Amino acid sequence: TWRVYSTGSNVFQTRAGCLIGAEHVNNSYECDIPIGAGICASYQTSQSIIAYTMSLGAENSVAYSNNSIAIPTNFTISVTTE
Amino acid sequence: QKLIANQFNSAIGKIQDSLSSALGKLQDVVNQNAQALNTLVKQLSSNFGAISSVLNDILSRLDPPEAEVQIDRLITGRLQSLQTYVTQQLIRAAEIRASANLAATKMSECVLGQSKRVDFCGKGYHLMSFPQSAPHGVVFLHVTYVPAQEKNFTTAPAICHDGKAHFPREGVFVSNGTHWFVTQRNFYEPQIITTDNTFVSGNCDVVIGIVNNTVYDPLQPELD
Amino acid sequence: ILPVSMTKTSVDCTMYICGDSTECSNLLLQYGSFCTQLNRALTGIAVEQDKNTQEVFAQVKQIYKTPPIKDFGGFNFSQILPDPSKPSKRSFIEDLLFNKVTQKFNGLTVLPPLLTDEMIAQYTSALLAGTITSGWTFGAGAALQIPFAMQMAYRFNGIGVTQNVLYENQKLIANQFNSAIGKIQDSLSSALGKLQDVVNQNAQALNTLVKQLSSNFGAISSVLNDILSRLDPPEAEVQIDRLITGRLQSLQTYVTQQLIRAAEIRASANLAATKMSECVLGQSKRVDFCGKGYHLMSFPQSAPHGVVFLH
Ligand SMILES: *[C@@H]1O[C@H](CO)[C@@H](O)[C@H](O)[C@H]1NC(C)=O
Ligand SMILES: *[C@@H]1O[C@H](CO)[C@@H](O)[C@H](O)[C@H]1NC(C)=O
Ligand SMILES: *[C@@H]1O[C@H](CO)[C@@H](O)[C@H](O)[C@H]1NC(C)=O
Ligand SMILES: *[C@@H]1O[C@H](CO)[C@@H](O)[C@H](O)[C@H]1NC(C)=O
Repeated sequence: TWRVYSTGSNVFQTRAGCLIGAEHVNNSYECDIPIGAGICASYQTSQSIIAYTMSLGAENSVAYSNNSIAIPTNFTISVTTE
Repeated sequence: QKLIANQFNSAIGKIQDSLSSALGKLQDVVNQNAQALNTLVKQLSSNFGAISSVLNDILSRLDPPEAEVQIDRLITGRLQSLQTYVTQQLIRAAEIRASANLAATKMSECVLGQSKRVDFCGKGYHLMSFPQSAPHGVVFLHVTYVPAQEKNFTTAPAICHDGKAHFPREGVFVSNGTHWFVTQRNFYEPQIITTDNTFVSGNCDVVIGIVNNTVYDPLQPELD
Repeated sequence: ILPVSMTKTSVDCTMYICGDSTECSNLLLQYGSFCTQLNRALTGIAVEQDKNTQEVFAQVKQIYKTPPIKDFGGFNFSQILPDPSKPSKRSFIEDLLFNKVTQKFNGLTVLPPLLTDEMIAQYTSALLAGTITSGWTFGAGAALQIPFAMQMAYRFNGIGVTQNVLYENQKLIANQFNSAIGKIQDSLSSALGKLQDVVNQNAQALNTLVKQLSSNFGAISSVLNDILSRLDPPEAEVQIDRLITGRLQSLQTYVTQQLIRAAEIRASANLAATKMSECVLGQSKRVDFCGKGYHLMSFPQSAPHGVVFLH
């Protein structure tokens, strides 16, 4: 049964077992297809299945100080479905 | 009021075209129940180790005494198929019951009220919610206030004036870099610091951060 | 302490019932869909564990960072903030929690969770940094900075005590807080029975499912290679069918009880997710919902398959 995908071309050992046919990249993105143990895969790329460690969100440092406050000067009314 | 009404009317338009573009939670309970019935029906054609899965082709073929042991295998496998289906329906019904209890309390607390429970009635501060009917479900449109366009200010716990520590009644003390004001906390609206938007407690020594601004008194200017 | 997930176990019912035997496999086909319906059920349990974990911890969009200067008005968070010096960027109290809590060849397996413990520690550190630097504001919209003593003064107004009662007592309040955190840290060095019971129940169930392979169910032997070695085919089949029926009933029992456990873990995860929104991203007026006494604030800490709230 199918001798392609036995190949050494794109092979990546993961804690989820052995992944074949996906290009491992040093970048991070939001999870598209979940593989497991922090790894996800996507077509985002002349285009290929990539595999990556997922990003959890944009990193942010709050401008905290013992005498600084931020106050809103406007608002948005928003409507959201559940 | 015009701006708030336009933001609301615009946001309803976004819902309307987003639904015109999903209802995956309502669809997947329909899919699960259809798949379970389709499986229950398909079990009938399996043999369970009998010579066939068709009762008449047992009965028209065998003597009754040998038919009994062939039939008894079909009884057993069918009974087990049915019993499996009913058990999974009981478990899935308990999940729908939990979802209906959530929807019922969500209607009392978000539609018949205004909720202070964070994230219970959508993201941001809850204003109100509207129900819409859906097949085997409900949709809530939650309306919320989201604060926008922050500015930085310097701030202080208290003002020291006449050797007394003054605290804001509702707001916070803020400075634009040269002047001090008191503002409500969720929307910048600076006002003159006075005896009438502050209260006093003790002298200036105990509070960790405290600043020497004046406090105005609106009953001082009168001459008689 | 609340459990949030359970181990993502999975079983190939064909290898469990039959091992290598094609003879057993061709008999098992006579029972129709049962082995497909069982795999569908276990994979349904498994994807729900990642959903449970995501709904508890992934409540923040930004990964908020603490400032480098810990000027929180005398309150000391060092025991709850992450240690940068450890191999895992994990809290002192989270390391302490992760120390307290404690077959494959039969077609049993364990799938890994989607988020690692490193990622769950990242999310809880972001929730800590959000609350400590910005109060409840990061729950409603953008994080707005506020000085920590002024945030605690709002929380006093929230329980119906005037702000001056905080500022006049700030030294005492910070000392009582710092001491109470130290007392938790000592107490945890002594239990996590809520989490350990979920581990024990699942281990007891897998252990039983393995033990049932040794039962003969009235067949000549429980080793189907021994049956198939001693008897010719028409007599081997009636023996193998006794093992097939006993092993099917054993799997069916196991999968039914895993569906029932998953439902109460789902309820516990929905409670934990609610409790994070209402007790961590806000101040709650619901009596006893966020610990006993009037609620000021609370801090999440990760634990193996669970969450700990410091109320
Ligand atoms: C508030 O937001 C609306 C919509 O962007 C804008 O039209 C209005 O001018 C803003 N007002 C202020 C004071 O920024
Ligand atoms: C507040 O001031 C800090 C320091 O200058 C800056 O990093 C931050 O972006 C400012 N925030 C706003 C809302 O202007
Ligand atoms: C602060 O506000 C007062 C309002 O009258 C104004 O006169 C002053 O110029 C403002 N200072 C700055 C730095 O904006
Ligand atoms: C505040 O005012 C009092 C009275 O003039 C003075 O003793 C004190 O040093 C002042 N403190 C500051 C920080 O200006």
